[PDB]
Amino acid sequence: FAQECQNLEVERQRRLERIKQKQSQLQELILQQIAFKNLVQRNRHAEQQARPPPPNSVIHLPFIIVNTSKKTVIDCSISNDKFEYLFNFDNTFEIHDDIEVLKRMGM
Amino acid sequence: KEVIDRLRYLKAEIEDLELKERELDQQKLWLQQSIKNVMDDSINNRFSYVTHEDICNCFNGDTLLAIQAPSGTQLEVPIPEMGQKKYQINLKSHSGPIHVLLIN
Amino acid sequence: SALLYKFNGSPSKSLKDINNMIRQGEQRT
Repeated sequence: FAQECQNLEVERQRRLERIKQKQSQLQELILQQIAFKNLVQRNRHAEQQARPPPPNSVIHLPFIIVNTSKKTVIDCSISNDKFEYLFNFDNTFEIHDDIEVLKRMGM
Repeated sequence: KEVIDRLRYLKAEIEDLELKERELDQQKLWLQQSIKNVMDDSINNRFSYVTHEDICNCFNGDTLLAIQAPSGTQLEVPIPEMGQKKYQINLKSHSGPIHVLLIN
Repeated sequence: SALLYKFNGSPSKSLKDINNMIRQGEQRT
C-alpha cells in the first residue's frame, strides 16, 4: 500500500535522528569521565603543593550553579513539609550543572 | 511499482538501524555504570570538588549561588506565571541536607 | 506544569530547557 510507505519514511528519519543523538550523548558521557578523572588528578597535585578547609573554597559534586543579577534578591524558605526547599527570586535566573562547569574549565 | 520496493528497501534498512540502536543502548547503559563506579571510589570522592576560582573563571560577574545536594535530589522549576511574576526553585532532598555556597 | 531536574541523573539538555523557559516566560499561542 501507499501510506505504509509514508509511515516508514517518517519512522526511518525518526530512528536516524534518534540514533544520531544517542551517539552524541554517548561521547559526551565519555568526555564526562575523562573530565572527572583529570579533575581528580588536578586536585591531588594541588594538595601536594599546599589542605583546603571543607565548607569554604570547595564545592563537592554533584552541584548546580544559580546565576542572577546583582540587584536580584534571593530568598530561601523551609516549611513544615519534610525534604523540601524553596528558593525565590524577584527576577530571572539561570541554572548550570557540574558537567558544564567542568567543560568550561577545560577538564 | 516504484512504491512497493521503496518499501522492501526501507524495510531492509531499519533493521540495521534497529540493531544499531540496540547496540547503542547497551553501550550507553554500561558506560553509565562505569561512570557510577568511578565517582564512588572513596579516594575519588575525596577529590571530586571545585574551587571558587574555577567558578569565577566560567561565570563573568553577577551573583553566583552554588547549591550542593546528594545524588537523586530532585529540582522542580515552575513556569514564570503571575500572581508579580514568580521565579522559584523547588528542591527535594531525601538522602540528606543541602549545602549552599555564596560565590564572590 | 513544571520542568524537572535530577542531581547526577539528568541530562544537561534539561537545564537548557529550564533556562529558556525562565527567560521567555509565558508565550503567545
